[PDB]
Amino acid sequence: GRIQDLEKYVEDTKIDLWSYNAELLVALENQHTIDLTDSEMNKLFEKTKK
Amino acid sequence: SLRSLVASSGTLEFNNESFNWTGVTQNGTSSACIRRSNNSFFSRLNWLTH
Repeated sequence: GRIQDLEKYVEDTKIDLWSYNAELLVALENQHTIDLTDSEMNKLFEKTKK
Repeated sequence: SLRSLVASSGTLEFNNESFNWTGVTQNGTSSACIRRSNNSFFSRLNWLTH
């Protein structure tokens, strides 16, 4: 009952918050990495153009 | 804790069981808990008296 419910609730809240953090972390880093690799190509193109 | 444990189970399924109460009076009843203008008691508890 009561005390076990709280221990269960503490872990379930924590797991949801880390699972969210992990999903968002990869999504933010991955979008930026793809953008940074595209940027280097554009810079090289512009550098060659200049 | 009791409220929580009943609530989580989600059923009031009750099976009567035959305890051997040889030697005491069964089906005790009170005027504080009247069902149909007769003295009665909690339906699921069995008040034993002398």
